[PDB]
Amino acid sequence: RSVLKNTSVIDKIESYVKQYKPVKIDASKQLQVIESFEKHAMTNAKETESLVSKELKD
Amino acid sequence: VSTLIPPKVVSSKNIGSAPNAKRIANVVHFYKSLPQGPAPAIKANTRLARYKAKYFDGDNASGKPLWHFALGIIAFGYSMEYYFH
Repeated sequence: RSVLKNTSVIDKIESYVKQYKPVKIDASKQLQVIESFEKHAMTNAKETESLVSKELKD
Repeated sequence: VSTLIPPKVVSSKNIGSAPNAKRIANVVHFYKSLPQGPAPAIKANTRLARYKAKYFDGDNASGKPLWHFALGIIAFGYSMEYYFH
């Protein structure tokens, strides 16, 4: 800022950045469809696991 | 677009393939097979069965009883000679 001796905007853009210093929050939105994806995952996985654990000894 | 999932689709896959049909054939083929030559019924008698077991198995398998059967006709027809001429 003190490099520009003709400052005139640096307070403006500095308080503009400090204004938007709370930029935007993130997106932790998925907690319902993602658990359905891993629900189908655990479903078909335990189907496969029980079937192969049976058929190996079979 | 997401984590796609074919590692675990084995549970309903295991019908259509070719070793499945061979497997469901030969697991049925193996249980009722008798283990070590059991129940062969090596002793039997019906007043003519010891003739078969001594002569007409695959061990001896010789045609000499037919010889005896031929001898039986030599016992029969020659005696029929004694009955005819």
